[PDB]
Amino acid sequence: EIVLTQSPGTLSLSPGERATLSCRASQSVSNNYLAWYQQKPGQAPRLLIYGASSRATGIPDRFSGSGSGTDFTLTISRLEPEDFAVYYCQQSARSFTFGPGTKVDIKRTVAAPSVFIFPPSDEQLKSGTASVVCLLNNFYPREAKVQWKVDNALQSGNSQESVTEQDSKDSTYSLSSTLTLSKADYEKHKVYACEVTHQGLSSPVTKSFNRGE
Amino acid sequence: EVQLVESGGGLVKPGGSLRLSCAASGFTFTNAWLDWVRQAPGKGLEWVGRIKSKTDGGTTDHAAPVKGRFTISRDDSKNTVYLQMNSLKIEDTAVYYCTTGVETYDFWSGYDDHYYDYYFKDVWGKGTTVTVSSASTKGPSVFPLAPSSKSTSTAALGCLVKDYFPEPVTVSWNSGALTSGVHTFPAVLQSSGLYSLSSVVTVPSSSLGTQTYICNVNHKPSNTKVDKRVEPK
Repeated sequence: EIVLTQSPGTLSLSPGERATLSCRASQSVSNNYLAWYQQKPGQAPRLLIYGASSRATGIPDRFSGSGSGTDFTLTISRLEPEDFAVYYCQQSARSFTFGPGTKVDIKRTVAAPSVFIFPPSDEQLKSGTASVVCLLNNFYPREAKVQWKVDNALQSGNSQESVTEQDSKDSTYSLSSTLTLSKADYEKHKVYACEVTHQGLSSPVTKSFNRGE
Repeated sequence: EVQLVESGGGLVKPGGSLRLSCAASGFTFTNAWLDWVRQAPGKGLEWVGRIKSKTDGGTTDHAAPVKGRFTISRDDSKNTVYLQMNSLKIEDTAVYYCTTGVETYDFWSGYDDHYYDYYFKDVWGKGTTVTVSSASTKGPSVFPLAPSSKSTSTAALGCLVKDYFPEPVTVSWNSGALTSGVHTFPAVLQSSGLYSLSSVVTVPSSSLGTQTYICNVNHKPSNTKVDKRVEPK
């Protein structure tokens, strides 16, 4: 069965720029089987292009499709603000599959995250558990990462994070990470730190606290 | 107007069963196929199955991950397609859409039927949500993320809305009067099967002794409503 791959994962462009999105098929397909979809948060997908190059009814002229064989391209001749969205290619030649999606986000200048660490609250400790939170605020582009250390030991498997959508005014992202510990483990150790990497930092950032100080 | 409406979603235990319906209006399935497509939280699109038009005999095809467990069928008298879902798995959790293509022909006057302008566009329902989980209903704890004038990077504060099931929770600040600097993050699903959501605000550090910040949390499934005043430590 045919696998569709898309590159890049995220394309960062300004309104008014030409966008070029790539779809590759793991087996060659005839053009009649290749389509492109757009999807915005909270909405069903919308067909843009079918048969590799035909516009669906009501789709603006700035969207076009090209390519053949194993290599297909969606072009947006001039990006409008409503075009920052996720784009999926799709094929019906062998079964029916989608590509993984390319997100088109708004390009802005690099902004380093501001980092904040929060110990478990006294209320949570009374309730019997312990969560440490690290906030990475208002950064661009999206590729900020965070790791946790407890008494200088890197943690694995006990953290979860999520990320906001791009801000409508300043075009930044924010990310929060939570380290989940048992209360006994939290009381067993002293130094809690999150280490943050991002291309806007002159050096990675550590925020830390000592339990009970 | 051509329209599709999904129904029949819900919360179901692993191993359980649901039957989704896709009701068409403004057209029938005599010459139109019907696809089911799903989207897991934060993930891409995945085709689930297709039933062909009545003209093509209503043949069905299903994606490998659901073969033998999910079955598409149609009640022609109702213009409705069903998705019978058995042996449900936690990875079947998703929004389920039905979708089809609508062809229209504008035939040229004075020519024969081989001459026409062809129009094509898709139609999708709004979706129905399927959640497969072993967890039982639980309201969240609302824990403060306390600021400090010595922890500036502005100051930051928040609420950790921890250990609830099912979705959703809503969070506002100061009864909706405060949105500047607010970030409310997507919920995460913990290894326990309970959800957790964080909401934060960045604020001036030099007014923490006189400004009030309250997060307003509502978890309707458990009738939990909690306002948590977040104070400096």
